[PDB]
Amino acid sequence: CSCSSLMDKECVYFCHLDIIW
Amino acid sequence: CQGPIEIKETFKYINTVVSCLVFVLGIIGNSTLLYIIYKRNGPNILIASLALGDLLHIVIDIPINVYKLLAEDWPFGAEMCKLVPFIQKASVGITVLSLCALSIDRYRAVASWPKWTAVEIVLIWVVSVVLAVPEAIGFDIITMDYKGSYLRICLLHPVQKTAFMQFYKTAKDWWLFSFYFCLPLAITAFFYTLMTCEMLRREVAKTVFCLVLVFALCWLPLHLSRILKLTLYNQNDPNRCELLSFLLVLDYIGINMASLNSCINPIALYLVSKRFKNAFKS
Repeated sequence: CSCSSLMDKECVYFCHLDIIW
Repeated sequence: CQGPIEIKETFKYINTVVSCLVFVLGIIGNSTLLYIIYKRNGPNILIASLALGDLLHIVIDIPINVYKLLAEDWPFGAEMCKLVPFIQKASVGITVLSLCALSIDRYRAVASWPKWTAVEIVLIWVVSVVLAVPEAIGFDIITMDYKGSYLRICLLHPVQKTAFMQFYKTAKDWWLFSFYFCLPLAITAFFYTLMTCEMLRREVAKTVFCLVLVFALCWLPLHLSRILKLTLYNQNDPNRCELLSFLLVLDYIGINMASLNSCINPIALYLVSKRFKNAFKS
């Protein structure tokens, strides 16, 4: 998990659904 | 994008069963290996360490990951989120370092026909936590207000206090890939190749080479998925969501057969050595 910013609602959702790694 | 960023129902149906099966097989296999070891030389100590760290890796990886499919909400605490990735990375580190130590030991067994093994195992178990420490201070739950739900993502925060943590998070995927795939795989392959050259019998050579190939093949997809997410994710292409969706698919598959590599070590001992064959036999 790593996102450029906390304003785009796509990366954060992806890390919500991703695995813990 | 359109917003089809979701996990397929068929994917959940297959993956729950597959993950449960590999989890149970791993726990029974590694527990039996540890019990047999308990009931004494450097190879035995290293195999015991590999089995113990393997059990830790499965019990810290499979349960929460398979919980992430049914609920995908993370109702746990902030400290648990801050801690679990650290333990997972430590387990991976000790696993790969134990594989490295085992390869070196098997080379020296045929090339140069326990205190040193203990001082080389304490070094492994401290180096792993030393290198996994940065993971423990990065993860943090943040509740982002999605357009329709109140998320609780436990992620690596893009904005954090320490500057070194930002510098590391810049290339976390690269460093992880390097240290946990390239170094152990390359060192194991080099040591086993020199070992086989010194010996030449062929059964042991094919055994060690097949073990190395199995390790590489079963550990590649996680690093591949992380690298793809790092380098192939863009900002102004409508396909991004689909790619991300596909990433999730690949990512989960990795973790599954990542644990498969975990359980390949006990089976490899059952299929090769007569002593362990008899040990597991009854």
